[PDB]
Amino acid sequence: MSDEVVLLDFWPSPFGMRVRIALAEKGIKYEYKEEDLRNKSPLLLQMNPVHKKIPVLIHNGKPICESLIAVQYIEEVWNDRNPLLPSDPYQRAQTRFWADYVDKKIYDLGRKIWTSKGEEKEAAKKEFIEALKLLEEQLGDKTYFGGDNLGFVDIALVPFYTWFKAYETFGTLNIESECPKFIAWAKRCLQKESVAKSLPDQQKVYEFIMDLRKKLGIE
Amino acid sequence: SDEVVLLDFWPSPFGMRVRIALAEKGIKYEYKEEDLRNKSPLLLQMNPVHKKIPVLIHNGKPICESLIAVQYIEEVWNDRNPLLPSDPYQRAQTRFWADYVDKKIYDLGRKIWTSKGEEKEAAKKEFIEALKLLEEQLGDKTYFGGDNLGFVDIALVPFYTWFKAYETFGTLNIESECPKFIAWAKRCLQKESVAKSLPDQQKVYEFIMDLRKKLGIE
Ligand SMILES: N[C@@H](CCC(=O)N[C@@H](CS)C(=O)NCC(=O)O)C(=O)O
Ligand SMILES: N[C@@H](CCC(=O)N[C@@H](CS)C(=O)NCC(=O)O)C(=O)O
Repeated sequence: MSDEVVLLDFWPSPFGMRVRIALAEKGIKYEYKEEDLRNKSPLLLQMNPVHKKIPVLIHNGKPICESLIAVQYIEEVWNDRNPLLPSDPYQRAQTRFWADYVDKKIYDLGRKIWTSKGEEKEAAKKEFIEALKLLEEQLGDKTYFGGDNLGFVDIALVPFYTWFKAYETFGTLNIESECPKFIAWAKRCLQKESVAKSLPDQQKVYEFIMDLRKKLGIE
Repeated sequence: SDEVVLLDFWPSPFGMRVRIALAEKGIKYEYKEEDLRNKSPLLLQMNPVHKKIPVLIHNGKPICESLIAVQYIEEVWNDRNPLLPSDPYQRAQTRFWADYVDKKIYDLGRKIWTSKGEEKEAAKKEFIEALKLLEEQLGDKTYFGGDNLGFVDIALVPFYTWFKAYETFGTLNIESECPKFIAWAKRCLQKESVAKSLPDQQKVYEFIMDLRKKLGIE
């Protein structure tokens, strides 16, 4: 346990939650540090000069930025137990692909859903559900995306669950009707301690988004 | 006796990445040109979710997204010519800067030759900032990879072939702002793996000019 591990994060961030899940799942004890992104710390600005974003994993004093890159780092350094990625190069390529798909789609469509109006919002909604269906489809059978254990794609994707209430309310939308197997999988993930301890409740996230929409618009 | 096929489109920076990576590893492969305005049935089957090139098809199985396909190449032909560092922290950083390229270069690039106002002026600003950031992250080591071509060189140098177009349409001069950058690009172009893979800037400019007019852009 001699290693020093610090996580710069902000509690409702799905990207931060990824790293939270990955550390828990590996059994890595760490110091969590909360950032106020409207007043970023000098430490965060020094550790992430390029993007000035969280999460930032700091390991023995050295920063690793971009959540999924941090998750692969965690995987490659603490690789003695609990593989979060397949060892077959082709299967690994594919879990990289779907994790990447999550990065491309979910947060951005998501943000469009709760910020935009009219057809822009209407289009964001359709794409959002297609994206989830594709993911749902790739899950198919399997307990988790990673097969029998939590994997890279579960880690990448399940934090967004905590944002679903906000999507649904501001989006005028219902994911469980459209993608029942999806919501089932999320719920299975929430039974794993590494996930439950890492994710905030949808309600707290909703309120966060609500305070954030008012500080912007439309309502 | 591996079968290797590359679905690609000649002026694609993303395709060039895979082109360079295969050359570096000495992998013999079949190149296959796609008309992105009439995508083949094969491409639609191999890349159903994004419907884009490049697609690396290895023993019949597809790998989509260029830098993912480069890591695949690296991990499978791991026998020699390492394209990524072996150290986890260094590999993380290499991944970070390749990601940085993916985030910035192509998109600012497109804004530069499509957008109009001080949107264009903004794009031009960010574009040069990005090149600067990459520049100072470059040594001088000979390459981003150190003494050899690495992941970030592969990720980045294809966009060189787009520089003439960026400059002529952006009203811009990269070698002014970033001479160390342009010098590196030129060192890269001396590697034969880079040279076979990249078309000429003129060829690309002409592509973008015909593409630019067949868009509504004046
Ligand atoms: N690509 C990044 C995205 C991280 C991100 O967007 N973090 C947000 C919080 S949800 C942030 O730090 N925004 C900071 C600022 O631009 O306000 C991840 O995978 O690490
Ligand atoms: N993220 C992708 C982007 C690839 C991409 O954008 N390829 C282009 C050519 S420049 C394409 O296929 N565009 C297809 C479109 O016309 O639908 C890469 O790393 O593989």
